[PDB]
Amino acid sequence: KYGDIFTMKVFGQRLTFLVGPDAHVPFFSQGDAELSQDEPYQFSVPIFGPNVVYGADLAHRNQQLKFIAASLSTKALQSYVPLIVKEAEDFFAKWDKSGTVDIRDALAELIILTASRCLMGKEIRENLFTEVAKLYQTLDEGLLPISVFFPYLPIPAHKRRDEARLAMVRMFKKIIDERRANPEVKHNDCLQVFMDARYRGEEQALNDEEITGLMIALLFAGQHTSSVTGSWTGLLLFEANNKKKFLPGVLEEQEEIRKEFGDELTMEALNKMDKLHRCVKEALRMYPPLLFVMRKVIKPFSYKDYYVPEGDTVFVSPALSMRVEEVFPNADQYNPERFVEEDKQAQKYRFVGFGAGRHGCMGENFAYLQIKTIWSVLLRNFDIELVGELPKPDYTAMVVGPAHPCLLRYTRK
Ligand code: HEM
Ligand SMILES: C[C@@H](c1nc(-c2ccc(C#N)cc2)cs1)[C@](O)(Cn1cncn1)c1cc(F)ccc1F
Repeated sequence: KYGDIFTMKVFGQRLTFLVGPDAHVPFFSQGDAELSQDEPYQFSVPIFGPNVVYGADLAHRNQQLKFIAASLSTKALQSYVPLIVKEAEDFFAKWDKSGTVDIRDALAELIILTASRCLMGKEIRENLFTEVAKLYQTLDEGLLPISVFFPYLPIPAHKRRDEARLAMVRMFKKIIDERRANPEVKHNDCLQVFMDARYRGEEQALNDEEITGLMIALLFAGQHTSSVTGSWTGLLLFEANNKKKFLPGVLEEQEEIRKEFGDELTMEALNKMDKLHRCVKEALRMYPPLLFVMRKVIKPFSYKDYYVPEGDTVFVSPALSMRVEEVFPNADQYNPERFVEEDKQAQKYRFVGFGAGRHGCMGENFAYLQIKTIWSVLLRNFDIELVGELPKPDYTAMVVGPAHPCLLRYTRK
């Protein structure tokens, strides 16, 4: 090894990792001509679709990111937040006087519910959820670690996936054709943002696949990440170790705001919950949901005295580059308040769990707001104690959340 950087050769290709905040500089800051996403992420293509995201050429690609970006902008966010909150308050109402809950599975149910209404609209969410929660998890199920190198191996799962996507397109066929018949009616969701999107040089719009694809992707990104970091934020907090040292800090801020921005719950009020923003952010720092992020190298680049040829595949791990102790004092242990003047730091790419650069996470705030809302509600309506100790990371999966007896128990407030 070096400490900072280390290539392997595995199967065919050779994987050049980076860990340094200096290291990251080439991974997070060169451009689309210099690093490619095409090859490394090509596993997703026939989960999302043809000419969707990584499916499409560079021209049609950069624009779809933009439609997503604008679908998830501060504007559109402010308008989802109402939906996000209500669902949260609606979900946690249903709970008992007192009882156990697998916080992973519960917040997974709850985020997909809200992922439905913001991404696919009222009709999908009100009429068709249980259908579209199957048609998703059938696409999901066609993601095996084989799929990441042969994403078209004729194996039975891939068929079922390809099949389930086709079906989901025809579902939005109906819903979009309905809407294109009454332009009159205004619409608050992503798919509307997409429906109204058009490319440069052409004014026919995106179609009932391309759209559906674009939305599924955001379904994917939601379920594979928010869902877990949601759970981590709380598993860590309500471990007793940390409940003592941090939970007063927390609930004080829950009251301090409560008496200013009311019993009801609005974005203004989330945006300034600066503690819980950190108390979540630290659960990304310690247990990022994506293990690592990849590019094939196009224009080659030296790093120090280490040459990184062409056809390489440069990695960065969140989980690795955020346990560096020359960058995070006390990295082994759960310190929400580290960010209070870490966030004051100048050097780029010290925190990478939401990546950085040209391709940093277009969902960052959506995630936060979804997540903060969940605990924001859960703190006010319950008292939350952990059963067992802090769950172990679960690498036996494509998704990388906490191991599956990862539960709490609630008693009403
Ligand atoms: C805690 C939750 C999440 C985490 C940790 C996370 C993390 C990341 C990271 C690390 C990247 C960079 C990946 C790369 O370099 O290729 C990224 C990109 C992205 N994320 Fe997320 N993400 C989260 C949630 C979401 C959600 C909920 C959405 C959408 C609803 C979303 C949409 C995206 C998109 C569109 C990009 C691509 C930007 C591009 O390729 O130019 N993410 N995310
Ligand atoms: C492109 C998507 C990514 N997949 C990985 C990845 C996952 C598992 C392995 C393995 N083995 C290797 C790489 C890193 S980034 C993703 O980056 C992921 N995402 C972003 N925010 C939330 N999840 C992605 C990007 C999108 F633009 C849309 C959907 C989507 F899942």
